[PDB]
Amino acid sequence: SFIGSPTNLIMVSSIGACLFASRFGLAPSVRKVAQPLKLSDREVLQTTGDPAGFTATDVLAMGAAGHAIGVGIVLGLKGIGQL
Amino acid sequence: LPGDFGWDPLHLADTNDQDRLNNAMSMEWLSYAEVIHGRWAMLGAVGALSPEILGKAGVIPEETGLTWFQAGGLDSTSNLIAVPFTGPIPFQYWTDKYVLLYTMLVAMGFAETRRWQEYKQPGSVQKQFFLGLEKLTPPSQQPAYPGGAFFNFAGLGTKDEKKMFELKVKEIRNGRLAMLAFLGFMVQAEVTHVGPFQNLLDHIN
Amino acid sequence: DRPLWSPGSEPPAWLDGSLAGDYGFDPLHLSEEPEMRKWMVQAELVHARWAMLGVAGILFTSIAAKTGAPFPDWYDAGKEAIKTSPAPLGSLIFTELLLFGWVETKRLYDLRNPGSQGDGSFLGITDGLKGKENGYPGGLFDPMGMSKNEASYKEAKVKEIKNGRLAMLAFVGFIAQHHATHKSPIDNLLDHVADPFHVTFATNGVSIP
Amino acid sequence: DRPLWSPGSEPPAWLDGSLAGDYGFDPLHLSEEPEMRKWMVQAELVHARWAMLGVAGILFTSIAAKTGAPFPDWYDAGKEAIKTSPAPLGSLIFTELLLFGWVETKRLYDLRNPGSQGDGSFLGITDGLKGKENGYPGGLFDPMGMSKNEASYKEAKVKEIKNGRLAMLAFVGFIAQHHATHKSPIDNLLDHVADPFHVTFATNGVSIP
Amino acid sequence: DFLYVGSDAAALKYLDGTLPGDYGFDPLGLLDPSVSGGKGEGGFVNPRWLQYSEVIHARWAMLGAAGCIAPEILGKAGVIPAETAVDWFRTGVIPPAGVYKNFWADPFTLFFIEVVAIQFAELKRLQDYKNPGSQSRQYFLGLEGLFKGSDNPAYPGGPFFNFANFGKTEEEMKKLKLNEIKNGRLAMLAMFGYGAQAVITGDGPFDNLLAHLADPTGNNLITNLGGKFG
Ligand code: CLA
Ligand code: CLA
Ligand SMILES: CC(/C=C/C=C(C)/C=C/[C@@]12O[C@]1(C)C[C@@H](O)CC2(C)C)=C\C=C\C=C(C)\C=C\C=C(C)\C=C\[C@@]12O[C@]1(C)C[C@@H](O)CC2(C)C
Repeated sequence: SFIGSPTNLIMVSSIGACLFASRFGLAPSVRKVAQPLKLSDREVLQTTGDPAGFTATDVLAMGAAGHAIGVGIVLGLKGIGQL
Repeated sequence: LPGDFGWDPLHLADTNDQDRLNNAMSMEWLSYAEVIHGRWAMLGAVGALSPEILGKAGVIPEETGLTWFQAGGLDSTSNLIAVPFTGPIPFQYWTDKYVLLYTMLVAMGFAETRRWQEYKQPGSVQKQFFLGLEKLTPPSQQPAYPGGAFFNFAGLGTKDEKKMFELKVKEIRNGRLAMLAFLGFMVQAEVTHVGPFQNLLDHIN
Repeated sequence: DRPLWSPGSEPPAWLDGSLAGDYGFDPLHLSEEPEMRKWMVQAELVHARWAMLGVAGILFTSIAAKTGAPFPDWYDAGKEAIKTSPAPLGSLIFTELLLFGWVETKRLYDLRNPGSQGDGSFLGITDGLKGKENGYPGGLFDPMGMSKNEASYKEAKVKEIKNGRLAMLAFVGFIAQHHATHKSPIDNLLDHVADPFHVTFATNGVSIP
Repeated sequence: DRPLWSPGSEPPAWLDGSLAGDYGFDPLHLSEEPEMRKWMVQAELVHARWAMLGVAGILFTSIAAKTGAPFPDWYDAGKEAIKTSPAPLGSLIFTELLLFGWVETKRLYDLRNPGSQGDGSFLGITDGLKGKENGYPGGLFDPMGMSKNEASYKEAKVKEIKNGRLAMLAFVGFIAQHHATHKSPIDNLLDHVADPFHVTFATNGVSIP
Repeated sequence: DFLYVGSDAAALKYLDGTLPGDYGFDPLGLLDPSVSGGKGEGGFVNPRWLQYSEVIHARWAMLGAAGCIAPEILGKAGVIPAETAVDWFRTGVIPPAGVYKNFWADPFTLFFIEVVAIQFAELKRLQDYKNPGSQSRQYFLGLEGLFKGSDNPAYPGGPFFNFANFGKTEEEMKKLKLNEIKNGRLAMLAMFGYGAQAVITGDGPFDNLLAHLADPTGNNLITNLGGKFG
């Protein structure tokens, strides 16, 4: 996880893609309950600052999912011999 | 007040109570603290830019004029922290390194205790005994703006009201500009280890 | 109506200016209870008197050592004395323990009930060993003093308590610059008066990182 | 209205303070029934008296051993006593068992029916051998004592029960620090007085792993 | 200003400017009055006992955070001798970490003294919590007058617990309450830190502060997690 490593780049890009995905619809966040196609835009608790629904549990889950996706990508690329 | 631009993004001034003493968050206390913080900021800016210009121009004898942080002893690489009077100053003053700090602490403590006791109970701090220094500072209804025989000794604001408020607005805006300037000097001295006028000359050239 | 420890501050209600050196300095609000006030003022008076005696003895010994009389430093003076004193350790400390415990309990039970020792139970004397005031005894402790006059008594009370507080400050200063310089206080005064701009508490090395 | 075993606690309903040493300490609800309350009072009194008697004998023997007289330890005293005793083992325990059975069923049937033995059945005595209180007999067992006065009798009852409980604590302390130190209780006391800062229940190796 | 990052809804509905804390940070929710409803003492999950344990944990954390770092800078300076100046976990609290041999008694002797004294203290505290002001009625060495307490068992006051007795006004008392709970919540993280720093470096917390100050990039979380002893 040295600054400049391909694993660091993969981790940061995954985290940023997950925050982008949860910022404007586009992900089953605390604001967006999920149907088979993830609709209906509900509201609970409060966002505490920036708009939409980035609560304390929204960034906690998306960071967890973004981290967990990154272990799959890095170790998958490491197993096949990439980066 | 003496200033209203409608810029409170974090809403730190909402405390749902107004009190003269305590809670450290009333609008009058915040305005007083911001005004004196700003005044210290323009004194810091002028004291950290003045030896820089007059040092390279040869008006003042050149001993650490270009570096206010080196003059005060601020390096952040000696051992611990760039607290002043701790870095190795190449110029020996008439007050060497630390009894200067003692004199500054006792004088600023006298002045701060006077200011704080005027803030708590106005009109009572100039009664008992101060070797005749009590008559120079008459009381006033504003904690940040005493006026009188001292401070406003020239009488440049005690003639009307609108010009007084214009001077208030100009003073607070120059003060906020000085806060941004001193945060700039903060950042340059911390991350470049070279004075700010030298950086001005580099970005001009 | 009185000079306080901070001008413009609010003096305490229990500190009405009727005490010696009543500058109204009480941020921890001690001596608020009247019995606690009595014990505080007695403790302050005895600590002030012993601090004054200690600073007088230390200054006399240091001045004599500077002028040429053989005297050790104010620190470890009992260490240099106990090797040559006829009285060994143990006996001396317990002898002074017995004597000053006697005086401690006598003045304690005079503090609790005034005039409880003026009944002649000790060597049959009435006017002596009786406390005229709380922390101030009377009789044989005032052979020729002007405490009979009340104005001179009040002035001497204020002078005594102010000199006592100055002695407290002198003693903590003595131990502080002894740990700082490892020298006599008179030598420290001579060093300060020789080079004031340089020789001070800044350049002693210790206490300034 | 009474000092309890824990301040602010709720005293039991069956402990109204009418008993000797009634501090209201009973979390297991024992002695709730009045007959078992009397039986517990009797048992506490006799266990207390035997604890004080045994502790006093142990202390006397240990003090006599420490002063130089030939005396055994409080432990295995009988083991070295029997080899010099004219009375052998077996006969001694059985003799004391028969005699103490006589005395103890006499006091037992006095406990069941108060004043049952005061009918002159035992050698024609009526006033003697008759229980005055719950666990307190009379006649022969109060030769000169002040149980006639009520207040002095109550104070003596409280003193007896408190000394008894202190002696139970002393006996458990005796066995505990004998198993800890394998020495006499007076020897342990002298070791505690000689070096209090180090010699204790913690630096004996055993009981603190 | 108000509320916090977590700040669950239906949790601010039972607290608004009442407790000395009450910053709106109850994401899980444990001060609901519906919890432990009924009769009797019941359980520990209730606002009174939670506030009581929070302020007790707070004050214990203040004392601990003062005592853990207090010998250290004074050992760097010449205040206390460096022989006694040792890391807080090497004083005998963790004998695997180390004990101080030059004590006036055995560590278990001091443990028994602490057990007796603090058992008296905490059992009197618990008995006064069960029955308010009941420790001022049973005779205890002639000092029953300073154990009267107040309506709140957490904040007793009296001739000794508040012997300075300043903050008589409600506003100053509320400010002191907020200051106490805020410095206690800081000491919470101070102890959490001190333990984590001790387990990640094996050295004292002020030495870790010096390490972060001298080299912030080279001595921080990422380098110390990948180093020796953690
Ligand atoms: C010291 C503890 C103690 C106390 C305070 C009492 C008090 C009482 N008992 Mg009790 N008793 C005790 C021990 C004690 N007893 C022991 C050990 C036994 C077993 C032998 C008995 C057997 C007994 C019976 C059988 C009866 C009483 C009765 C009484 C009451 C009579 C009042 C009286 O005369 O005062 C008693 C005063 C004392 C005992 C103080 C004397 C203490 C001496 C001086 C100690 C020294 C002797 C010792 C052996 C030496 C120790 C040496 C050591 C240092 C090494 C009263 C409630 C009677 C009662 O309640 O009738 C209504 C009753 O019938 N008691
Ligand atoms: C789940 C069980 C478990 C546990 C308990 C540990 C625990 C430990 N391992 Mg292990 N480890 C585990 C699983 C586990 N590991 C697994 C699954 C792997 C993967 C293979 C590893 C791989 C691994 C490696 C490779 C290494 C360790 C090391 C360590 C140590 C460093 C801990 C650390 O970094 O935290 C730092 C410490 C803390 C964060 C402290 C926690 C906070 C404290 C408790 C707060 C308490 C403060 C409180 C307020 C006051 C205290 C009370 C006071 C008043 C007395 C520690 C002993 C390292 C080692 O040997 O170092 C010794 C090491 O080299 N482990
Ligand atoms: C400590 C003790 C009993 C303690 C009981 C406790 C704490 C019980 C607690 C509770 O019940 C309460 C209160 C209330 C309940 O709701 C709850 C519980 C918790 C259940 C008895 C000791 C009792 C101790 C006694 C009776 C001691 C007797 C000693 C004798 C006879 C000595 C004889 C000798 O033989 C030796 C041993 C050796 C020879 O060298 C010398 C001679 C003299 C020959």
